[PDB]
Amino acid sequence: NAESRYVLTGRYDSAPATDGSGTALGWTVAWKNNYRNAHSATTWSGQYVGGAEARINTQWLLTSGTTEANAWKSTLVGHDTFTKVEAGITGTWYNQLGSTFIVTAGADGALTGTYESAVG
Amino acid sequence: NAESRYVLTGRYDSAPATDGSGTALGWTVAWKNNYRNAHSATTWSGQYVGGAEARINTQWLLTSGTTEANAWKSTLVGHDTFTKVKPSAASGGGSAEAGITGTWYNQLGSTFIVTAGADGALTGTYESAVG
Amino acid sequence: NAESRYVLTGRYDSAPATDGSGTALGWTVAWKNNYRNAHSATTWSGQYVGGAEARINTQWLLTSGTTEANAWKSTLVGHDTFTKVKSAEAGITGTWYNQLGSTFIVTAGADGALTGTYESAVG
Amino acid sequence: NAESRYVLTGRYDSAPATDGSGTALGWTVAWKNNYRNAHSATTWSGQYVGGAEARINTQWLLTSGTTEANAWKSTLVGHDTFTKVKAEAGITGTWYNQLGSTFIVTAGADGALTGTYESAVG
Ligand SMILES: O=C(O)CCCC[C@@H]1SC[C@@H]2NC(=O)N[C@@H]21
Ligand SMILES: O=C(O)CCCC[C@@H]1SC[C@@H]2NC(=O)N[C@@H]21
Ligand SMILES: O=C(O)CCCC[C@@H]1SC[C@@H]2NC(=O)N[C@@H]21
Ligand SMILES: O=C(O)CCCC[C@@H]1SC[C@@H]2NC(=O)N[C@@H]21
Repeated sequence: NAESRYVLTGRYDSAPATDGSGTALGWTVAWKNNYRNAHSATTWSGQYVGGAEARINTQWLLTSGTTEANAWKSTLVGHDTFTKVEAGITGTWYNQLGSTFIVTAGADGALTGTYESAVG
Repeated sequence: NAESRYVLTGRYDSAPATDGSGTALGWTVAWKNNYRNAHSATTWSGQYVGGAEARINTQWLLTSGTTEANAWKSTLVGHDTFTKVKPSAASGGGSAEAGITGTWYNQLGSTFIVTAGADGALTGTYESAVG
Repeated sequence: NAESRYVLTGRYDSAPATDGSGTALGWTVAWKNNYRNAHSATTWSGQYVGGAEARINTQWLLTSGTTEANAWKSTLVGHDTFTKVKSAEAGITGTWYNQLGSTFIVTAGADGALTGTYESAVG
Repeated sequence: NAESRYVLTGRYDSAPATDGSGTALGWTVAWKNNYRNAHSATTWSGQYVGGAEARINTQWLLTSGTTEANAWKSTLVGHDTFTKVKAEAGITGTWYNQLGSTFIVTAGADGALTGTYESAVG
């Protein structure tokens, strides 16, 4: 449903190394849509690993808007692994929590799509 | 200094709480441009606070493309604080869109040029003083 | 072998909640022993989760000594999950392995201490 | 004030490089004492940088005990910078961070850190 989806934008290395390395990428979701606002934003940073068991392996930082007095506890950290179900990255991915990451990788390095979190 | 400029894109909370809280935001740079490619990407996550000396306080994650055997050491973590220079150091009387929008510098001397849009987008250019 | 063993010390919550929650803990290794010195230290922060397949799930920060010009790239971050080889005190006490093949030997004491030895498969 | 202090233990590089690099260290506090229990633990990882304005610069991870369903939101991250009141002798003493929290530490000759922590926030 519309209510559960949030806009994402990011960037990826559109000319990765050819030495066996992964493809670096990152993206952001701000947790506001027309339905809800959690006053927070998550960024995922990680890499795409191609081949027989393709994955996007990430670490993330989730910052909430806080008063100055609460800033010390503004940021959560964690790690999400995505499995699928430029060409490599583009498609629909799910993580270990059941969240859905729908993304288009542009030839130029853009990532654009939607994120639906299974948790809140 | 074209060789040292990179595209950025991100998101922010375009309707922040009115309980005195900051405004959550984040953005990404992939470290490839038409001249150079570090095979890496940084994301910054943090919050904007307006006022007399506008500030964006962030933590960041810098992931390099690695082999699977080196993946354990793929990700650096750190923290940058940005202060505003253009159009001024102050948020200047406008909301989070206007307060965020402009040119900023961090403690390393890197330059963050950003335009914040009414429906949550951040679009700009980043230049790093280190790397 | 000896060359790859390092002293570890840490703390845990010796009176965790009895509401389905895990048990908070953390520990430190400085990567100096009598055979080598990497001029760095890792801390692991996480929780012990009990049951038929007990787990210690952690995130870590590995800081190297750097010059001030390189301090921006001093700290790696990552995550290790430990499973046990062969109360929270008894739960944590023993020998553990992570997804890298590293070995974690620890005694958790009634007063909240963690004392042991770490061997890294990649460090 | 016993009621506001928590036991810490950690390790540090007791033979750092002599090339101007800082001294790596880390420590842990479990947030349980005889008076209070937050069911959480913080680890600080960082480096001591000596000189006339010595500092211990850290990043930290604060993990709370959670149910499995809440584990995704178990761990806070941040950064504290410590200044010393008035590298073994370097580290040993009393330090305060930007929040006014107090870090009291003895550095042992072979790499141990032992002391107390008091947080000005909670
Ligand atoms: O609670 C909030 O402030 C907004 C929702 C955050 C959901 C987080 S983002 C990191 C993690 N991975 C997911 O798929 N969901 C959670
Ligand atoms: O070395 C790389 O892989 C690319 C350059 C990274 C520069 C980093 S991003 C985090 C920190 N903040 C800056 O302004 N620059 C450094
Ligand atoms: O390279 C170094 O500076 C020291 C060795 C570090 C090994 C790290 S600690 C985090 C991760 N978990 C392990 O078991 N090994 C690596
Ligand atoms: O809230 C808790 O779970 C226990 C107190 C945590 C206080 C934290 S530790 C990191 C940061 N630095 C401080 O000096 N205090 C806060």
